[PDB]
Amino acid sequence: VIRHFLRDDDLSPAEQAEVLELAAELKKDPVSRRPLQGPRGVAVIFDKNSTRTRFSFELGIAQLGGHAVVVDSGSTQLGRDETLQDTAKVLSRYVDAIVWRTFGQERLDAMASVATVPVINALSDEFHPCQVLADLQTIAERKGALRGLRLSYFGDGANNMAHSLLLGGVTAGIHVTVAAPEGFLPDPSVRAAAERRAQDTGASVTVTADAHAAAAGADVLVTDTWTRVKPFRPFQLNSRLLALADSDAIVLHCLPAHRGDEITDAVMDGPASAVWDEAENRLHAQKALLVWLLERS
Amino acid sequence: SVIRHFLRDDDLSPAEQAEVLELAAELKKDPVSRRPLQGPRGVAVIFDKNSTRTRFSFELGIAQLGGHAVVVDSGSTQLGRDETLQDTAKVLSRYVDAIVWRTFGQERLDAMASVATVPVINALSDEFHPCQVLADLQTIAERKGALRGLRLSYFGDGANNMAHSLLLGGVTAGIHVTVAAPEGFLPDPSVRAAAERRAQDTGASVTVTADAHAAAAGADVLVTDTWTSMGQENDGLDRVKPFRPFQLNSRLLALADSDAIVLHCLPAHRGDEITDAVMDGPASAVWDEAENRLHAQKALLVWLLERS
Amino acid sequence: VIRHFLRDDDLSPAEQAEVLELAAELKKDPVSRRPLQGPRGVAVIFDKNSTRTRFSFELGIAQLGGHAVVVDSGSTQLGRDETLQDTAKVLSRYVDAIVWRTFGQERLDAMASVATVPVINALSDEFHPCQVLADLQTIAERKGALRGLRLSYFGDGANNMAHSLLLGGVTAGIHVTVAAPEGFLPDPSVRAAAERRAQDTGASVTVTADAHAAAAGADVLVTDTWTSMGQENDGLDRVKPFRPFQLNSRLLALADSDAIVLHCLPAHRGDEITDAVMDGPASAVWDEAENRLHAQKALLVWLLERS
Ligand SMILES: Oc1cccc2ccccc12
Ligand SMILES: Oc1cccc2ccccc12
Ligand SMILES: Oc1cccc2ccccc12
Ligand SMILES: Oc1cccc2ccccc12
Ligand SMILES: Oc1cccc2ccccc12
Ligand SMILES: Oc1cccc2ccccc12
Repeated sequence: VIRHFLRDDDLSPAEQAEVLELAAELKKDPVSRRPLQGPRGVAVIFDKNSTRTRFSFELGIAQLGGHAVVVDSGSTQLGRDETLQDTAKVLSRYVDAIVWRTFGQERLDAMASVATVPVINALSDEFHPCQVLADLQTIAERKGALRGLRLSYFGDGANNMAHSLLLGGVTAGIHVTVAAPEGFLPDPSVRAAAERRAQDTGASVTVTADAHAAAAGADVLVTDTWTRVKPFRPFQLNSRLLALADSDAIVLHCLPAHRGDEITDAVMDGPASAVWDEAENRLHAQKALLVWLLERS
Repeated sequence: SVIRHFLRDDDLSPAEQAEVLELAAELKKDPVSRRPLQGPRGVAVIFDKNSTRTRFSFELGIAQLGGHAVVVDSGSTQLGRDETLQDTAKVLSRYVDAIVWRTFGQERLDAMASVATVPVINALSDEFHPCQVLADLQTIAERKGALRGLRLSYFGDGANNMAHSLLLGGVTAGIHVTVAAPEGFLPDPSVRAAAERRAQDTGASVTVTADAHAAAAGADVLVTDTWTSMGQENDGLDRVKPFRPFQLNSRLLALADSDAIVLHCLPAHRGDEITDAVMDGPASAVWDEAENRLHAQKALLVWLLERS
Repeated sequence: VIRHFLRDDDLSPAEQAEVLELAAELKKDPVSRRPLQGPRGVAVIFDKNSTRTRFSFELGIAQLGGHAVVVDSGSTQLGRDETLQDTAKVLSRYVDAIVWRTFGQERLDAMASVATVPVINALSDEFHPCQVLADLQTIAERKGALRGLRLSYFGDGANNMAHSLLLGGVTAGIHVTVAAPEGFLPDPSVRAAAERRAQDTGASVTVTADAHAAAAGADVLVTDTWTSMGQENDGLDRVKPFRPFQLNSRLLALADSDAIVLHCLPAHRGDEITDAVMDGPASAVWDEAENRLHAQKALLVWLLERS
């Protein structure tokens, strides 16, 4: 009966809509929801540090009335001195949710199968579903309804943002295109899962090496750091590519950006950019996710 | 008032320990009902060697008392190196309402407590682990009722911090404590003598034996712990062969009273000092025991702050 | 207009007086001001860790109702995987103020020029203005009115405390003397800025190698460690030049009979200051360390209200 969020498709289309509505409500009234008043605890655990992820979760948990107990790298990695299952059993006595940044999906699934509190994938090798919640919140702010929009992601199509934009995007009814060079394409099982979910929402999945075609008529253009660099240079999100999009298109980028590589100063700082609101919305979207999971768990 | 500290289990009298354990039960029921640190007031939580489990328990506990834990971990300069211990104690006493400290030798705790003008708590040290034993006693009371006259046997390294604190804290509660350990691994004589003296006041007793089977027979509570701390991994000894007869396994548990429970300061090394079958069976109380660090430490802080 | 506090003279004499008054009020009533109720966040960022700085800000922010998000030097250094300007713009969405311990003053300037929330220098290579606020709070507690007092600093005359005592001291109307060996004198730009500020307040600036003359008649004697961690490999003998400038009992006896002694902790007993001075009745170092809490909270309250 305990709900987890390890990958974007763990929410149904209707559930994702609820979380995104909650994110908009919490952005307007950031201390109106206090499910963790007490304070109650939430564990925020990093096998590898991610300062931006820790910052967003730590403040968000505090604004829900709770106390984040943060476990950094440098500390004993989880599972090193104790079985994962033993640690999960005790954690479930101390905190009301477990937020975890680890690498393989195997470890996340193992924790979710045993823990009796919700487990959230803060960021992993395969998915980055909290950032895509924030992306979807950002798109809804700038454009309104998500269903039927065209979103193109450019660059490394095998990384966690590509996978999550596929799954999270089609869950929202967005037609998702991944524009990537050969050998950096989506994981085939992720692509299949997105194609299947798209059948329910009227969305679609496209994977192409043609950056021009992916930009043409796009409503949302996304990229992410590339880490040779040489296969990705034709996919740089520059002014020439942006000029092909639909009017009022917006540009997203999980920060940090490497200006001059995957994205140019002119695109980052121009009027289509929504990267600053997008970064802020990690706070609101993650708070919404926690509120929603806690209420069901 | 005199400033009260908690550096070893017998720093509380039997009556005082009963007061803390009663408060721990009350706080488990109503975890935000005591707010002596509302403000927030600060509490320093200092680690000469990091302990994530100890940190979770104190950080959350202090917050649930209304306070803010300021954590200093081993990445900072170790206390006493860039600044004298006495200088640090003086300034800490201006910033925080209590000092929680995980360190090594007991003389450091003593030095801090002699000069600090706020309560000092031993979070975990080489010689004692008195906060875990408060949680242990809370767990035993939950599972079995009155502590006085129970029989508790600890198995393994009889000179580690858990053996010492189970001796002192157990006999303070009126529990007859047995330590089952191989030769060369017996409790420190000064601790053993202190436990024997305290046991006279409570009607308890202290027993030290190498006969694991005899220690298990008739026991109400069986306890073990890892055989080797991190600081002993390079001590030169074979720290497996001596301890194998003291493993807390199903055969040993079956010698005890039919209603006996099992305790273990986590983490456990399954297959060494304890088996899966015992950890995961119905006698195991190790999960509640770990949770109860939260409640017992909150009770200790509330009690020390009120008396100081 | 967003106000920053990157160096001591970012506050006018009148503004400094307002902050120090607020520090005294907060010391009396430490949880009466809640501008960060929510909690709202405050970023506390360390390019090089300082446990005492982090300890005092983290608790102070909590007592203002906020939540300090501490970024240690274990994170990628600010400006390396992202431009400083980009990080500033996102931080302004997350927190109501940015407290930063960094190295060169140009980095602080760069952050303040683009951030839309107040930026505070927690401690830097050139200045330590938050500690000097705590010092002025401490002097006021022990001595009363600050105007006209005579303060002498001894030791490395070009470190952050020397610079901030010059700027913060003359802002308060204090006659500041820096006693230091040749080669270790205040930055010329800082000395000139202090000299100009002193003309507004009736204060004065003196730099001398004559430690005995600097101590004579002084109301406050200050010293600091002779070497920061970053100077340990600079090639200099950083002991022998400073020995004549040791704050010892002989030097203290030259000052006014009611003089007090300050030292940013930690101190190295036996080097820049002696046990007899640290532990005697003139020492104010313990109150001084505590007042980091109150003075920093006051600065935050004041900057948040004005910005
Ligand atoms: O990563 C860890 C190592 C050891 C103990 C832990 C307890 C809770 C959460 C994380 C832990
Ligand atoms: O074993 C553990 C795992 C995670 C958290 C803990 C807290 C206290 C005591 C033990 C713990
Ligand atoms: O261990 C330490 C090193 C440096 C500063 C400290 C301040 C408080 C408590 C502990 C400290
Ligand atoms: O010296 C110290 C020891 C412990 C805590 C401190 C906090 C602020 C300033 C100095 C401190
Ligand atoms: O230093 C940093 C590295 C990466 C991310 C950061 C976010 C906020 C403040 C500082 C940061
Ligand atoms: O890029 C950043 C700089 C500072 C803070 C951040 C927090 C969340 C996401 C991104 C951030």
